Amino acid sequence: SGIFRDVSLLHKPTTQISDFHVATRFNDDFSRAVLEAEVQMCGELRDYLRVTVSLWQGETQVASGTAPFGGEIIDERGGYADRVTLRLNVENPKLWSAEIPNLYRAVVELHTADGTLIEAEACDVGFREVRIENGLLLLNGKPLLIRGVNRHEHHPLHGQVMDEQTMVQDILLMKQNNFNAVRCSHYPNHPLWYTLCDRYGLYVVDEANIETHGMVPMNRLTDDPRWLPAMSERVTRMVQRDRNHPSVIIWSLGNESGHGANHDALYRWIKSVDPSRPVQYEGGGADTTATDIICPMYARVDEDQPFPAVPKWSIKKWLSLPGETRPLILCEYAHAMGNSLGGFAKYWQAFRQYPRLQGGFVWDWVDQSLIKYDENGNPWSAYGGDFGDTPNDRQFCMNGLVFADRTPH
Amino acid sequence: DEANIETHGMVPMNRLTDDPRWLPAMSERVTRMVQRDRNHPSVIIWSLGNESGHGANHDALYRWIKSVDPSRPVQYEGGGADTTATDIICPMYARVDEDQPFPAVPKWSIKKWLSLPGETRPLILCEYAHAMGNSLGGFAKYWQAFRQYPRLQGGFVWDWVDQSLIKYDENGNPWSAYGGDFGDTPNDRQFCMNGLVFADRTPH
Ligand SMILES: [K+]
Ligand SMILES: [K+]
Ligand SMILES: [K+]
Ligand SMILES: [K+]
Ligand SMILES: [Mg+2]
Repeated sequence: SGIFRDVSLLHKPTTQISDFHVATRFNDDFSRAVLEAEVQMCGELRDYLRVTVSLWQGETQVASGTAPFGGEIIDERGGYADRVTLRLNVENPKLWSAEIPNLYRAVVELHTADGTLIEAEACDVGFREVRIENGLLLLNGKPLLIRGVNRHEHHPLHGQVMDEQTMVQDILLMKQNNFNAVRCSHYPNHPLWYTLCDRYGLYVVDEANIETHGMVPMNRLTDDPRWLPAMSERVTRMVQRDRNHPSVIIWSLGNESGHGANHDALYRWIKSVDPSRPVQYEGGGADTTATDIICPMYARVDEDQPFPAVPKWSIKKWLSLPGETRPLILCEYAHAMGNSLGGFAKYWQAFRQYPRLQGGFVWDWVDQSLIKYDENGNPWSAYGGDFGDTPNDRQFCMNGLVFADRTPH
Repeated sequence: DEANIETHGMVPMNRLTDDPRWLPAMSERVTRMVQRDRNHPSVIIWSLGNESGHGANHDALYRWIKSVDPSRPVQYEGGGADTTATDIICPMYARVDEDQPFPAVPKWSIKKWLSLPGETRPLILCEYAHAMGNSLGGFAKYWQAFRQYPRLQGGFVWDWVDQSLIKYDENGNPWSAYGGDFGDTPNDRQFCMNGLVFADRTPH
């Protein structure tokens, strides 16, 4: 517990940019794009106000649009007088992927018609399209093969406080070890993580901070409408924060919370507000109406595990169940606890052979061991129970491909 | 029940079945079969013939049967076993786990085939487990797959009975003969014997 991420003060004008959303849509061969930026303000509207959105490729301005406030009519009462949407044509855009993380810079200026800046906000923009078509997850029209890992935010001295050096260490080691993707198990991460993933190139599953695993049954809260409001803010406030990062390619509704009607409501809410990214969620059997991707945890390659209600089929068999058409990407597989990863090659051979097996996220990146000191002041790696915590789950906190200090297993 | 249409030795295999010249002759092979046999409850599927590539004549006759008799699926394996002229993915000699990625007409692993992007049909092999001589090695691998995968709905072994013929030696004693034993040439020798049973119905 505690105040474990940054604290800041931000001084904005009273007439201010209060939100902006950046979308990029493409023609059939990605030779042309439109960047559409919706910009919202708070404060006092004045007829001399304007917004300009400009797009930069390094030091060169490649596109720009300027308009006064006042959006299109949307219903019988008019439109948003406090919004405007800029549309920028971009010819032959450099496309973003984990392979080549090409980025542009978008600068959003709130200014006056005669040239005075009120304030500016900005983001890195990666031109890429994510869509599911004919059962395949496509990035810029090509089917992804996710070499993923789940990564919790953990440091053996600082607990759950993340810092730039440790983030960078982790991304370098991930890419050096042929990972291209990370799942934010199981919550939104420190804001710097997405900047780093945008710039170094990793595909990100951004996951709402909702896990109710110890309820019986697992969906007791997520099926209860009285919990829809609290759940809703965990999803909606994540999308409002992170929706402009190109590295985020998939939203997840949380983890191990069964499947309840609140899931279906929030699945639909994201699909409404952001059609640019698939939504996944594994709870309730991994192939429910709240997920665009079959996303099981620890389904095996050839062996079925036919549990009541929530079976984990062989991933090869799952793809072809009667009526099923979705891609399958394991949200967790290959549990790397202690001396493990036996069988890892069997997954990769299947992922290469079956178009719709589009990979998975290993569980997990780093052991959650914590440093304690003995009588002599010498450090040692501690696990569950070592702090007098009880009940505890002992060494199950260490499931990493690397030790807590980032040494490889 | 399968129409008497096979043009395997054409090059390419569909040279006649894509030729509207040959649409009349093929049409009567299909239509006169359905007119004869459509009251039999044992017929559950119609087939448009065998090893004749995939031609437009197949698509015309597929839809003729779908129109006249909605009570039975139509299948046909030619042209890669999963064309627009078949309601059932019906490959011949597709293997259980191993792909054979032939150009144009690949034989995928049957487990892979079911889940190719956009595919939803059942798969029943029109021919599998070629029982020539000392064979049926790997038979159990098919059955384990058929039982594990709902949409792998089985197959037809190739085939029931050896096509050996009886000849008589200089003493009048009978012996089983195969391709070329009648002075027939060119011939394909013992390939005519692929059965689970010998020609006299003794089991292999
Ligand atoms: K694949
Ligand atoms: K664990
Ligand atoms: K079956
Ligand atoms: K033969
Ligand atoms: Mg300017």
